Amino acid sequence: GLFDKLKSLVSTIEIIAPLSGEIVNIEDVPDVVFAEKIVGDGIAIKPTGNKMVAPVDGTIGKIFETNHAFSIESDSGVELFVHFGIDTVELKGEGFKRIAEEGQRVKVGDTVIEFDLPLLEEKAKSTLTPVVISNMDEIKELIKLSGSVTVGETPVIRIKK
Amino acid sequence: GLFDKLKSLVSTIEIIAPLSGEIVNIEDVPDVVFAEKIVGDGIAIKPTGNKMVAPVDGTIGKIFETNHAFSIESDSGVELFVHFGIDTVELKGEGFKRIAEEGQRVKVGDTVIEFDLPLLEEKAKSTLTPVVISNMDEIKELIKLSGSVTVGETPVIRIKK
Amino acid sequence: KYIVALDQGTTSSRAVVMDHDANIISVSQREFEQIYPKPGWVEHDPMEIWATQSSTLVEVLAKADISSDQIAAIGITNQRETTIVWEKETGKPIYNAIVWQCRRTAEICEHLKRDGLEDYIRSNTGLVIDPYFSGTKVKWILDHVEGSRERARRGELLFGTVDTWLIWKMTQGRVHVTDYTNASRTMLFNIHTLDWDDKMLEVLDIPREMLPEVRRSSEVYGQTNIIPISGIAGDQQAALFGQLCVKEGMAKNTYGTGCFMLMNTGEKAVKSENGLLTTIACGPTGEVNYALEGAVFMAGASIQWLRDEMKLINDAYDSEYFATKVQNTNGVYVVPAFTGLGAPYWDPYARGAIFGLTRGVNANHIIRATLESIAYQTRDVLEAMQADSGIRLHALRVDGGAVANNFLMQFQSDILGTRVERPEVREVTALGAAYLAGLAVGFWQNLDELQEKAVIEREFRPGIETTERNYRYAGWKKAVKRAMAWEEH
Amino acid sequence: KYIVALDQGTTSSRAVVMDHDANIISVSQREFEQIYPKPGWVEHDPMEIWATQSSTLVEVLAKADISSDQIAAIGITNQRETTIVWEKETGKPIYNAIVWQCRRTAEICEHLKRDGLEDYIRSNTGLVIDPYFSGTKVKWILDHVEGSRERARRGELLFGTVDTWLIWKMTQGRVHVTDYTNASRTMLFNIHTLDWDDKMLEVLDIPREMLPEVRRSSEVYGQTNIIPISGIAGDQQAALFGQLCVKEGMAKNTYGTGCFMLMNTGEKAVKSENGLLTTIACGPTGEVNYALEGAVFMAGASIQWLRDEMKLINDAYDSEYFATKVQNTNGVYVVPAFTGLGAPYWDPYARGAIFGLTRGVNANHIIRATLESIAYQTRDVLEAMQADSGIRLHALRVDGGAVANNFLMQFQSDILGTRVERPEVREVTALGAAYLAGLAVGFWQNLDELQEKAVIEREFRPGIETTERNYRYAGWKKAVKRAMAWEEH
Ligand SMILES: Nc1ncnc2c1ncn2[C@@H]1O[C@H](COP(=O)(O)OP(=O)(O)O)[C@@H](O)[C@H]1O
Ligand SMILES: Nc1ncnc2c1ncn2[C@@H]1O[C@H](COP(=O)(O)OP(=O)(O)O)[C@@H](O)[C@H]1O
Ligand SMILES: O=C[C@@H](O)COP(=O)(O)O
Ligand SMILES: O=C[C@@H](O)COP(=O)(O)O
Ligand SMILES: [Mn+2]
Ligand SMILES: [Mn+2]
Repeated sequence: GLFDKLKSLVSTIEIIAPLSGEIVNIEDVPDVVFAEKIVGDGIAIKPTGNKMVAPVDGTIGKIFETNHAFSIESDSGVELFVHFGIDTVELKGEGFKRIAEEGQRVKVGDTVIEFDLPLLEEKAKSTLTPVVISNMDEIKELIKLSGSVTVGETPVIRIKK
Repeated sequence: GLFDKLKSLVSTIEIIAPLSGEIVNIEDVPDVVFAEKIVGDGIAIKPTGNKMVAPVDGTIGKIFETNHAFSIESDSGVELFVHFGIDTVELKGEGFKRIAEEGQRVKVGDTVIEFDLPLLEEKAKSTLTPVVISNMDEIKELIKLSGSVTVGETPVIRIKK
Repeated sequence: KYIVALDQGTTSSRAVVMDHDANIISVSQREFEQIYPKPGWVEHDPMEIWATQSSTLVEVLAKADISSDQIAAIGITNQRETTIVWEKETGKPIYNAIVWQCRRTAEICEHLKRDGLEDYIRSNTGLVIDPYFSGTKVKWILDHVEGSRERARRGELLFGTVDTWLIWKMTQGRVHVTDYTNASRTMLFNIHTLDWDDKMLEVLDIPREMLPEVRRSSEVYGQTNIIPISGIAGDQQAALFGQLCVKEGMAKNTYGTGCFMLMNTGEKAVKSENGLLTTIACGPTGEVNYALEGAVFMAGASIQWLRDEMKLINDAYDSEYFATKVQNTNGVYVVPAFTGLGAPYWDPYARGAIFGLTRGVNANHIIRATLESIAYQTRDVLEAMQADSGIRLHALRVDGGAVANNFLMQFQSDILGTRVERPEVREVTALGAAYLAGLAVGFWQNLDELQEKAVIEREFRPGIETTERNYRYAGWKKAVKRAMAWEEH
Repeated sequence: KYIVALDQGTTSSRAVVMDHDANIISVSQREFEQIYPKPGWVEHDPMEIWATQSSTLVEVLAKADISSDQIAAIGITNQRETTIVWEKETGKPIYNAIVWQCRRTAEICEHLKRDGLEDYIRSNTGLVIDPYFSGTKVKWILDHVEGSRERARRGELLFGTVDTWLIWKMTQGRVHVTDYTNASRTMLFNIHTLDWDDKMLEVLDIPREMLPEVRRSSEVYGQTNIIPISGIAGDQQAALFGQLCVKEGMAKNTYGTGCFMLMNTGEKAVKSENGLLTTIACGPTGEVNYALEGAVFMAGASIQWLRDEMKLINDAYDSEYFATKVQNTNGVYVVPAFTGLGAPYWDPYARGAIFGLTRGVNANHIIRATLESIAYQTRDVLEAMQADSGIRLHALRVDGGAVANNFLMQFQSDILGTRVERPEVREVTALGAAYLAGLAVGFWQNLDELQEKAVIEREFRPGIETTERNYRYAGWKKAVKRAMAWEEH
């Protein structure tokens, strides 16, 4: 009743959708640090269901105690930050499940966290899940893709340097 | 306009009125530690005005920080405790003025504290001013006088041993 | 010939050896680790209780030069409420022990409340909806383990309390029993019927299969290999007993990890109307008696907090010394609701709080305050007691670890305006269990054989400071009211 | 050739020597005793301010090998609000200095309120009814000394502020003047009229006789014997100036004994509607400018409390270290209202309080919390600022003692979600006074001569933890609300 056990279809910097749904303008996020690109830059995603995964091969860095967000450095020298939803730290980690661990090397696609889209749907302040590159300056160019994305499949961003 | 400067008329254990007014039954005090003679025994006095004084020659022992009460040991080995009014510690020392100091030797009569009978009259929970012998057991007999008393003049109690 | 007692406390596990004369021969203490998985949570390692206890035992026998041959019986006292579950086959916990303090099953109570069992619960358990007792603890455990309930109906899963667990580990699995005192603490037991409540067992989805057998606080339950284990009682109740609680109107206060004031109600289960629990104790031969209890979660532990985390002191003992260097708390108050407010507040949401600080308050004001909290709380529980029972205490009998603190003791006295009596032997909780065991073995025959080892060491009488007491309390009251309801839900 | 600055702080007195290049040549610091007669009270010994200052001076000159010959001028900065009264003849205080923190004249304000001067007071002083400022302090002093008012009308009695007092002690009694910045702090001065308020002077029974002469923050007031003293400004305002506040919309935050956020409003005195004070600062040549100020009573002092009373640390510096050992406060909060809540709360009744404790909170959680309080409060004041002014800061310029704490700084940044800029020279408050003096002496001519010594040492940018910030603040808010109104009246 779950495909985890089965084989899946398998096909400059490309950041891969770490979770699924429709891409949204960072500027769209109802939080300034996001919208004014204080924490950095990138896109946001209105989620479809079940899980967040590594968007680059690399090593997981932080995993928030309430595990609704995590960080990770790419083997290519990029810091990404994924933050499920808005103010989600208040949920107090409910709706979340930590699959990975704070220091792992990961391939694109490995499960990082799992979650409950519907509790989060009615409990959370917002569901948008910004994905940002933190080391803004260390990067040359930042290209933002659109529409639908599929976890660990569609790319959300292309980046130079 | 005050006689402090002038000469006054001057006349087993006798405890002398340390403050003035009418003597009252300890049992009359609206506080159990008093009435059930837990802190000790003696009389109480509904006050007339202006000041509390040593009731025995001896040395002042405690002088409460909010100075509405004090203690004192007699040259004859008696501990007396004088406590102006009821719950007076709440007044927070307002209405009071410390004349003496925490370790003085005193004769009967010396001013120990001074006070404002009327603020205390409407501010205090009660005005009764128990006077008790604390070292109950170290004493043989306890005789309780009556009626009006005059500070540093009329005796309130006679005590054996 | 002598009896042996086991006192498995919240803080540590102990072992005492007494002679017929009831003399404390030798003791063995061994502290054990408290664990805090999260905020209001407290846990202990079942195997560590276990370990620490076993060891403590030996070590004592050994200390005194005693052989299995010479020990008449074994008495058992433990910490209340604290819950355990273990695989039958294995002799292995399926999770750490949830502590009496442990605030985790708070929400569950919130249901229970929401449903309307408050009235029921009170009425038959004599208890109150609170994460304090055993029910919810068990439920939470099964609700958080996959193969649980089921595994338990098939009956692969044992439920227990420090006594239930301490026993079964010694009777190699042979004996699964708890006493009356113990059981009343659980929330699953009916005090009138003297048995498992079904409506409880339902509501909370617990399967009888796990509940152990319930029995007199004196009776040989079985034999072990140091032999017969004849006594079991909740610590608080054992102390009651050892102070010779035993008669209607009689009361003690115990100052240990927490604080517990109990008053014997003979055969009458008095309904509390002032936030006190109605519960079980022993009658003079170990028989079911009733009682009023006031439970205070934090007392001696505050001291341990200044001791081990805050690190202000090196020994609890040093607290008398520093606290005295100050005369006044300087206006500071310490609401030690580190794990909620128990009696009579019962707010599993209050959390610790210190109040009324200014630039010149120092270490010593704070220590002193922590000590003082202990007296305030006692006072709080005391008043309830008096109301509930309609009887006015003229003295307070006490016992426990903290009772060594003249400062605290005296301060207790003043703030109370009551005499405080301090027994010559602090180890009363233990004595209870012994008595409970030797009586049950004809080691003693009669409590009267003993109306003499309860010599009083000291009386604490109110001082002239007793006069301020109402002023001081009021602030205390004021403080408390602000510690309440910190945590959210 | 160089200028010399005097910074007479709440905590300590200092002395700086700068060259034309504005280089910090040498410094002299010397802490002095804070005294706490009672609860919410704070005092200092006028002669000790005095002493400590004088000494600090010398010691510096000496340190650098400088002669009266080579010093162009003297700049003076001091702590605000803190009030003094002294016999004219003698040069002797008729009482210790009441401190800005000092909550004693609380009731008086309660009158003032009761009367209805709130509106008046705000409107002309730009201030708020609070024991914080100078009026009530003076009144209380005369009301508590027998031969007072009268002695003062006859004019035997001088009123003053650290500057007024620091000056007169150096100009052997010749000069009795204060500056504009200083005076606005007093409650007795009219900000529009730029002069003593009569209705104030009445209401509070103060006699003009004592008030000193009031003057530009740059002007040679007179000469002394280390020579001309050309600058005077309130510390907060001097820092504003030294950060090159000076232009509309410009703002700094100072982290010292307390915390003060000021924003230059040019020539417009903006009325606060969010618990901020409206006040005076300097324009680019020392001219009267207006400003919005947010005052926070406790910041660096909390640290000193952990340092000197609670004794958790040996140096303030060590706080970064311990605080970091923890990651989270573990749920603990520290409302450091040791002397009330200033902006924007203004509750002279709140008192310190620590919250949300549980068994496993330790020393380090507490330290960290104390640090964190500093950021919360800044945030509190910041928001008001933004509302009041309608302008949104993109960065925060800062200075002060605490600014050395990367932890605090960063944490400030995150909790703010704003860049934090840390100037290369922490001693900004001093620089102000110098500038204020050398400009006034042609030692500099122009502020632009200086747009370069304000090199930024470091930027603190929000980290991903900045995301939690709203969660964390909320609790903070919740805590605060429970520290408020502790003391009674
Ligand atoms: N002088 C003292 N003052 C305060 N507390 C003390 C003192 N001496 C020991 N303790 C405290 O007494 C308690 C011991 O209580 P006790 O009856 O042994 O512990 P338990 O909860 O394990 O049954 C501890 O909480 C300890 O920290
Ligand atoms: N690393 C640090 N962390 C926190 N506080 C610090 C640190 N170093 C020094 N201090 C604090 O900084 C403050 C000094 O502020 P400053 O601007 O000198 O003092 P003042 O109020 O006298 O003007 C003190 O309150 C001190 O306790
Ligand atoms: O409520 C359970 C009590 O019995 C705690 O007892 P204790 O202080 O000995 O650990
Ligand atoms: O409100 C008076 C302030 O100027 C306090 O300044 P300070 O921190 O330098 O002592
Ligand atoms: Mn015990
Ligand atoms: Mn300063």
